[PDB]
Amino acid sequence: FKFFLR
Amino acid sequence: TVESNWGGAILIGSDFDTVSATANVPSASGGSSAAGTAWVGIDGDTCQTAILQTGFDWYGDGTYDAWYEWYPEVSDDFSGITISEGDSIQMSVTATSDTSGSATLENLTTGQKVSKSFSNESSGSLCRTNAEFIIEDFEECNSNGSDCEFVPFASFSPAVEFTDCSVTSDGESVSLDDAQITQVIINNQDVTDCSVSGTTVSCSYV
Repeated sequence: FKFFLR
Repeated sequence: TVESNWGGAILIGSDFDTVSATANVPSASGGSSAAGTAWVGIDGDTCQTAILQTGFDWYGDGTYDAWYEWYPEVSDDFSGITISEGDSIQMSVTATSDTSGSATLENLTTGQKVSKSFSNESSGSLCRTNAEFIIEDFEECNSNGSDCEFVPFASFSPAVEFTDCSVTSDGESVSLDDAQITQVIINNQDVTDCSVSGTTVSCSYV
């Protein structure tokens, strides 16, 4: 599953 | 490993309402699992409780995906659109409150356009203190959001460029000149060379 946090 | 996973322009302010830009789809290599992505969003840097964002990603196996996400919820891929090397993608998000908004992805090459709205999002609340144009080494986890791994960062080309970059804080355009610049850094080495000039944020693989 893809998760975009810096 | 990955010390800095964001590359691009980050504006630190308040009451951000809209972020938009157009970007080109590059080619990628590095292996089937290598990847990278380009997107626009609000929050995620100094504000860690949420992110309103949308963009497209690329994999070393030649595949692509257009997507949207309201971090901390898992992202989701759009169904009515295709992403191909060379395409030009208009992307934009709009925050209407700390828990509501929308995202739009428009393929200017194929004329296809998809959209998603968010309301009373409980997962997390936006602070609306960050606005950005990013090239990211993202992660893959299980449904939950644990057991995560940063994906191998795919080399890409040509340079991905965000054009006609637009940000608004309460309806007023904001200057891309105050934006901070970050680079994707892996093993203490830059793997991107991002820069701002005018209304264009440009990032090439290093």
